[PDB]
Amino acid sequence: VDLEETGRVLSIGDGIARVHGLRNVQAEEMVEFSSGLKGMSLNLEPDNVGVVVFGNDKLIKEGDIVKRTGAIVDVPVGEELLGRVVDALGNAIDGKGPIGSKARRRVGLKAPGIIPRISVREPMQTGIKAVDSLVPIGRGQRELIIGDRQTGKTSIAIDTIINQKRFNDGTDEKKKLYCIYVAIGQKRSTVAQLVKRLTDADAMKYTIVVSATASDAAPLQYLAPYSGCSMGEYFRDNGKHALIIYDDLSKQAVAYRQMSLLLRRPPGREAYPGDVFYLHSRLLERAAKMNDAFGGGSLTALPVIETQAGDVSAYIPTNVISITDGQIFLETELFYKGIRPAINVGLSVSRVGSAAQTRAMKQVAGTMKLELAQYREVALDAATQQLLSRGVRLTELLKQGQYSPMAIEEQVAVIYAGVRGYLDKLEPSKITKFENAFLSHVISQHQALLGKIRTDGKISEESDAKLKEIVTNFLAGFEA
Amino acid sequence: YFRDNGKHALIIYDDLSKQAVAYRQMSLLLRRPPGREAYPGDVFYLHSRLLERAAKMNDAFGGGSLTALPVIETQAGDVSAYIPTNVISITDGQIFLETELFYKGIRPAINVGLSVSRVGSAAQTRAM
Amino acid sequence: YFRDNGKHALIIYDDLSKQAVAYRQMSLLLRRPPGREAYPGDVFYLHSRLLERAAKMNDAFGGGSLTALPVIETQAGDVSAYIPTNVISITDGQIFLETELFYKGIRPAINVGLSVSRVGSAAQTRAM
Amino acid sequence: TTGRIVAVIGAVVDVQFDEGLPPILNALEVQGRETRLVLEVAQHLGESTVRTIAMDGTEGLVRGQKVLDSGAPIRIPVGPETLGRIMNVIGEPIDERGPIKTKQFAAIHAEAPEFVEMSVEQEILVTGIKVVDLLAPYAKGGKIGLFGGAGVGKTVLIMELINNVAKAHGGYSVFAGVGERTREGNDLYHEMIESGVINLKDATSKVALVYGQMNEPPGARARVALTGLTVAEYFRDQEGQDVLLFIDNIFRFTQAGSEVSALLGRIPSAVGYQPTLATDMGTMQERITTTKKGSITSVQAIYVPADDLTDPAPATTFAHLDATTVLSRAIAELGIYPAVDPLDSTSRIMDPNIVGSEHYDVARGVQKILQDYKSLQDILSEEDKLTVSRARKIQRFLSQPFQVAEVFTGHLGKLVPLKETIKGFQQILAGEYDHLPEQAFYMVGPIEEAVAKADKLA
Amino acid sequence: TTGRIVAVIGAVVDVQFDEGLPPILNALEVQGRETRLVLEVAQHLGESTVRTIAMDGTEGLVRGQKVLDSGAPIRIPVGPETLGRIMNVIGEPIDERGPIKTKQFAAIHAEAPEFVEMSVEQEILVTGIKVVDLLAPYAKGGKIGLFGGAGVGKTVLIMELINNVAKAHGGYSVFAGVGERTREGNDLYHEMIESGVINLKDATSKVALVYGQMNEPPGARARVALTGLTVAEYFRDQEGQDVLLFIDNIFRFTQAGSEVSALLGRIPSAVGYQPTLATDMGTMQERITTTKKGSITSVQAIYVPADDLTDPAPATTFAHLDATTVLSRAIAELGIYPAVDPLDSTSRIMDPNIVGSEHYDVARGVQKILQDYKSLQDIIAILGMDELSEEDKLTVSRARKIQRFLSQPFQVAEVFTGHLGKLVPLKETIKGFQQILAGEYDHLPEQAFYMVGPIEEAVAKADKLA
Amino acid sequence: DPAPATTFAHLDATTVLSRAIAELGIYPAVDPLDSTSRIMDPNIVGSEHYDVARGVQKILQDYKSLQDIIAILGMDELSEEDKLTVSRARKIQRFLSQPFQVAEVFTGHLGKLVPLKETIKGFQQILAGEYDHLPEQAFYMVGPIEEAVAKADKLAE
Amino acid sequence: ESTTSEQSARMTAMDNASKNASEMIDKLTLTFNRTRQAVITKELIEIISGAA
Ligand SMILES: Nc1ncnc2c1ncn2[C@@H]1O[C@H](COP(=O)(O)OP(=O)(O)NP(=O)(O)O)[C@@H](O)[C@H]1O
Ligand SMILES: Nc1ncnc2c1ncn2[C@@H]1O[C@H](COP(=O)(O)OP(=O)(O)NP(=O)(O)O)[C@@H](O)[C@H]1O
Ligand SMILES: [Mg+2]
Ligand SMILES: [Mg+2]
Repeated sequence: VDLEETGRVLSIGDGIARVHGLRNVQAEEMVEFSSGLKGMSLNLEPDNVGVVVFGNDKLIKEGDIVKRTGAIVDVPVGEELLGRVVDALGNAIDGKGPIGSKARRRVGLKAPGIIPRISVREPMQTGIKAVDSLVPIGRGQRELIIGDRQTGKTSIAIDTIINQKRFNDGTDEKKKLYCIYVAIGQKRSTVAQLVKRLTDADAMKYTIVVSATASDAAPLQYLAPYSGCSMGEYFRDNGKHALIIYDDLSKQAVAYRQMSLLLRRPPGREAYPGDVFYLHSRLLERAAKMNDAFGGGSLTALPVIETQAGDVSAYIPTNVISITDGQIFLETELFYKGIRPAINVGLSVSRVGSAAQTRAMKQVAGTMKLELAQYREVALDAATQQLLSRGVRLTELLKQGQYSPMAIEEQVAVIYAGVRGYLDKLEPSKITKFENAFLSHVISQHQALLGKIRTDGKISEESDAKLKEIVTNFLAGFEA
Repeated sequence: YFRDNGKHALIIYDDLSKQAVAYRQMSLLLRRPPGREAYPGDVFYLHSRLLERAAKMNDAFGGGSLTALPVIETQAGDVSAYIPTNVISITDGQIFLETELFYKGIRPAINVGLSVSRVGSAAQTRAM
Repeated sequence: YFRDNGKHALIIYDDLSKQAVAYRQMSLLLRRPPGREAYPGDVFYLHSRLLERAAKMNDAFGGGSLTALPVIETQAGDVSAYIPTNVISITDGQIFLETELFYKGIRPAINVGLSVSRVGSAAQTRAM
Repeated sequence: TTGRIVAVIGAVVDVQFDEGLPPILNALEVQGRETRLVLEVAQHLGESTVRTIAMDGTEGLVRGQKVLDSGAPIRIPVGPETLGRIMNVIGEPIDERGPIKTKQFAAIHAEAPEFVEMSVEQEILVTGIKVVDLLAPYAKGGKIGLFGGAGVGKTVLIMELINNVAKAHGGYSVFAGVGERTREGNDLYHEMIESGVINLKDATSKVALVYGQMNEPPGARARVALTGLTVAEYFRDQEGQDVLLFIDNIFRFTQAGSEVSALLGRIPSAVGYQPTLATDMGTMQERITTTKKGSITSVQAIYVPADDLTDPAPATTFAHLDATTVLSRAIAELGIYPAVDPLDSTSRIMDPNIVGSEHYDVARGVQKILQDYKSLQDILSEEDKLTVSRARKIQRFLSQPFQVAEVFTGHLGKLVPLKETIKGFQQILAGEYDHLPEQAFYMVGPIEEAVAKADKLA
Repeated sequence: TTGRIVAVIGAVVDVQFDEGLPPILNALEVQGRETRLVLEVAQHLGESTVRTIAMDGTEGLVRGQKVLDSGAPIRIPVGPETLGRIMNVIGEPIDERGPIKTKQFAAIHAEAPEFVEMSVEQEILVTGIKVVDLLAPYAKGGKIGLFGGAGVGKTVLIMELINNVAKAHGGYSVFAGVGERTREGNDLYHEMIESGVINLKDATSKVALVYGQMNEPPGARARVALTGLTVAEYFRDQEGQDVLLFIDNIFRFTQAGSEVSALLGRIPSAVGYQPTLATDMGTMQERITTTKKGSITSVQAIYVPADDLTDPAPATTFAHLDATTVLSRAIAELGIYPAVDPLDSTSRIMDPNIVGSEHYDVARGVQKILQDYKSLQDIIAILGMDELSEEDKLTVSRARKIQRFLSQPFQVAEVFTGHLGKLVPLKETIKGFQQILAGEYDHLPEQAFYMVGPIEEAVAKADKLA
Repeated sequence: DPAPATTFAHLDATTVLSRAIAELGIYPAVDPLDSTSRIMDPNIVGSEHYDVARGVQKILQDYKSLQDIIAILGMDELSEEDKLTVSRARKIQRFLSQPFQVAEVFTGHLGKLVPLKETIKGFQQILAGEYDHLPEQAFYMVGPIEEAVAKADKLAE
Repeated sequence: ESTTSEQSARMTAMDNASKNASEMIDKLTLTFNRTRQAVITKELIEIISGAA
């Protein structure tokens, strides 16, 4: 009856409801269907409103009443969401009851401009040796994780989340990193197993999981990244630091392509719409480092892209590379050989992370970067015999198991041994075994040196000489 | 007629590619929605309705049979084009012919490695 | 003008690829439905009516002439593409240039085997 | 309420209703026709008209013909009485044995289990087959891609799986023929009768059959996997079982979805597939899972179009698979049955954490020694000769007589418990049986029979 | 007077007017927004209704919402007080430093300089970058394009050029950020404050900044290049001074056009692009030019979708350029930076009558040996170099040394190379490649020629190895 | 392409020309491995005609299949039987070329018309190895096989 | 000495060539299939555009 605040469904059946009335509805306003489903006013036309439906369209019929909410599509945000699993709209799906959040943020809010920002300067530590040394990530940065199916992509993200426990157990809110894991297009079982893993590692308490899975309607999968991002921006704009993982943006793009073809928008490359770049660009631009006048907070993003057969030159892969600040490339061939994490060092890049690396790591990793770059063409004369001998042992130090991300000072200690030449006489096949034996030695015995490196963020001449003696005396002690 | 009266018949459809082209003409001009290669969504259904009618009947229904040998023309050896894919999937097996075998002197130009009969041995005499 | 007044003119169209693009725009915006590569159904006719007007006149009509050198830009050296073969199929021959030859020091970068003249020695002095 | 047909265009039928419209997915019953014609609502077009997809042929239909809204999606018989029977997509018997007399019926469109219903427990579904259990084990609630064409013992593997899961665990099976060739649907049915997995004389049948034959409209072939899923869901959600669901073929499920999307005028996506390719797949696959009540595990025969593994269809399907069974002609021609390639077949639950430490090591040892044997095929020392004879005995101990192939051969078929399999290959790797002959390991069950085959034949 | 919104879909807003209809290109002002929302008239639809393109987000718009006609196209501040400032698409200050109090404004739509206004002056602009200076030299007042796929080196190259050209240049610069990273704008702005090319305390700034990045909706991304151009046009014409114009990235203009075209309901062209791709590009590019009145040396970074140079966007851009630097992912992956394709980068001044026969001969000689190496790739990929004739092995060895000597450490890329940046005089570039071609360094190892400046560094590097 | 593809079924004899062949200076540019005729039947043209035609097609298909292998691995890797089929095939390819009277403005050669009897004999002899000793180019752009012999003598000096 | 060296060197070079051929087969098969898919998609987009 109230044609200004309410309307009636004219037609439904291509993911879009056409609604008569709603004369006062705003562009991109959330509306509510009789069934309890939500929708977004997309198309304002003279005689109807085109509504994108955030659920199954079986639940909408011609004649159904549709109501204004008065609000541009938004989601709950706040600390109340920590420890919770929510759908794309921010409703609890973990059966743990109401979420107390009072504040809300628009999912489509434009990223901060030039002036509110400052260069990324603070380390975002993954606890993964290969990443923190050679592909360092800063707070505010966007770093793409990219590779074929089952190459270890999610595992990078999970270890990074688990890693933050050491800072989050502290009391300094500036050093803390609150996490958001966005599952898009995944199996529900996979997400469940994920939260179980996080819970076991005591990481769930500082993590929000947003989930729009394989059986959720495409508009929910489309929405999920934006919703999670708004939950992240809450931290960014509150002077704190958040990390968001979009797992994965390939499936989101597929969901958007479904919506777009059903809307009969003209397709291009691989039948994707012309705004598929913008879909990802507007999202990832929102990961940012804020200047002190804006509170000094940050949002770091790790979007995930799945390649077909290692082809990074395809449309969606190149789109996201042209957005993010570098990539971590995981390679099937390496994964197959047992190289884990399966990171291709040479093909991986951090465009802005070096300024967000501790001096301690900057030292030993810069020379490892050099010694590996001099190894990627020799892989016998004595001049190249040393370059090969060093490179295989350094490659062994870059191997790492899951679920045990490493303190930066522990990473600096293991890399120190290989770079300074304390592995040269040892055989390549026994390096992995040496490392774990060496690590338990420095932790149990020399906490004073590891603590000092951690605090100072640098290896001074006193620290360098002290560490020289420890590795020498352990190398003589280490037999088999 | 032969199948249902206890007799055995053989039918050759030469060829089903051309039948599909005729149906596509009608569908498009009726403004039915085009798909891959402009064929309609029921083009599989067209050929499956036809080819499923070839059957071996049990003794209870007369014991008669209809055997079908549909013909498909490929373009530059593309056995994965729309219509070939359909009829390959529908049938019980395929005899694949190739141009470079033909001119090599392999006549009939059957690719023995790729050709298949899923009925196989069940259709052979002991001597063969 | 020169052609019909017993004189001889040469005309260069640099280039017809860009003319086809401008014509494609107009046609799409007049809501005439697109064909191959979004070009209008009669993109051939666009160039064929233009190029047919280059002609040699008999003595009755003055004996004059108009010679045309239309230019087509290929992409990745594909002389066998749609619009290129459209225009090759209009003209009395073509001069085909390639980057490979160009950088090898073959300048002018003419591919001999792929270039033709459809008039041949009739257009040459006896000496040549 | 009763509507009227206003349009018929092939397998697409539009129906106008005077009062309340039937929701999308509701089954409509066409009045005044010899057999049963179901129309599934796909869209609300506006002006009181719905667009539907037909489940059978639409010839002979007249504009104005009466159509009844059933009040629900397609509903099919569910229960113990489905076992041994063949039904179609709409739940009608097609085996000429009369009604399927269940005490319950169930809608074929059912939401996948919710997040809270998920089990984090990773469990091996023991098949009792040595090649599978050791090297590429099935996971409860998981999906297994079955690769290989014909002549590689596909159906016998399927029948033995049904036989073994019912025998070892006590769980039943459901076979969904998606785009079933009618000839092969007949063959499978009679082969199942011969093997004993279907019994026509008592209630001991182990499989329920659901057929969507090739000559049926796109709508029927698209929904038949859901019908099979619904039969399986009863045994899980009502009887707490670990159920097996076979889908033959998953590509034909995708293909039928593409055809339906085409017929509804939806613009095709990449390579001509439906724009809803991933959601069509997801809403179906996510119903196959482990819940608190039980699990549905699915073996899905995979066709790879153009042998292109990056093709949207197999690529989208691969996202849902947890394991592969690769049936090989090379393995078959060597006389090893089942003809499962022991190196190509993989499983995500082959992990020292999920399966035992004893399970992982032995399986990794079997993999290494088979790859090293292939390396030494090109070319030996005392260590190399030892690894060659060990691996050849491993190749044979991977073979197995099946219970399903007992009347055909006469050879006693074997179901081998998990720990018996692990310790069998463990005793060969250690060289404990390199004292004994090689061909004593061919076509036997538990290792105790291979010792006895050497004790008898010495 | 006043209009009312009748339809909204993304960037496209239809507005009905009761009295007097705004002409195409007029800026309309949406009433009641917290920040200025401009709609640009694109079409007259009939029935007193116009179709417009929004310059910012359309969320929150309601049918019936009032819209006023400003009586002009988008007009922006132009003049000396744009220097040191950052503006957005509609000429608003976005640097928090208050009003841009220019004495003049200019419409962002202007007609291209006429044929009579063209300059035929062709003078070399030495960059100190070996590949460019040798094979495809830039010209003063010329149009330069930098083609590249995702991550290959476009922005690093444009930043090195700002480092190598702008300081040697005596005039003003304009940088237009078009659909790129906002954080790259933050980096550039603050680095310019640090170096002093932007002075916040004095009127001594030499650079004007205009930004509409990849966080912006497509209307803004489609028009922001015009905003940048307009600023440069003023300095070229009303000051008759040498101007440098840097644009990162001009592809984003065409991509944004594709997004709006889809919303305008046009029948799409090839690859889903707007049917107006070429004319839209022409009307914009023809303004980016030197005239008899003043010089613009323009450098435009050009993104290449899916690395496909035949994509309608980059393919149509080529003919708008006097010099092209085409980057290659394959080359980057081999470790050659800058990742310039030496056989796909061209210049109008690569002419013996312009650069002299010595320059020309060495350039063509380098390209011949590289092409000869290229068309052996088929056989080498299978059988390796050891199967080739002695003659072909010689050409492979020299070509590989030349490939490496074409690489160069950039002052801007020091974190990534690990080497101090190098700038090489033109005469030294000519001499170095001349000597290699002559076989003067046939005895030296290939790696000696990698990541150096002048040829003497390659000699010194080889001496340390053996 | 749908236009030519649909045309094939309307014909009794097909002459397929190829740019790949024209590019080599082989005129007329007839693809000998893609041109067909209803009357290419031993019962119509006789066994001699049919045998020589199929022999020519076989040798050319064998060579075509080898070209790409020998382009990479080299001629010296071929068996004597293979390099004999290579040299004969290349002579056969050339003897299929012919100067047309209407093409004198293009070839610089006088046009030639070859009787069917002479066509059969000529290819028969090449197949039989009767001209293995003659250079390749002797067979290019001539009429009857006697002109190839005469051209070979002229090519000496 | 020569033949022992020559036979080893041929064995070596052919092993590497067969490996290079393998990697090229994979690379070409991937290019083939991307092109295969793109051709189908492009044809369909032209058909849809003409119909709309
Ligand atoms: N560092 C590691 N060491 C050992 N195993 C690992 C490591 N990282 C990952 N894995 C295992 O590798 C498998 C795949 O890793 P996963 O993190 O799921 O990659 P993915 O690319 O996200 N897979 P998907 O999303 O299914 O395509 C899992 O079984 C992990 O347990
Ligand atoms: N000249 C160079 N020397 C060394 N490294 C380089 C060079 N150019 C590019 N790189 C590497 O490539 C990365 C990306 O360079 P950049 O110039 O930003 O590429 P781009 O083509 O502008 N990428 P995008 O804007 O995302 O399409 C840098 O961070 C370096 O790691
Ligand atoms: Mg993952
Ligand atoms: Mg860039």
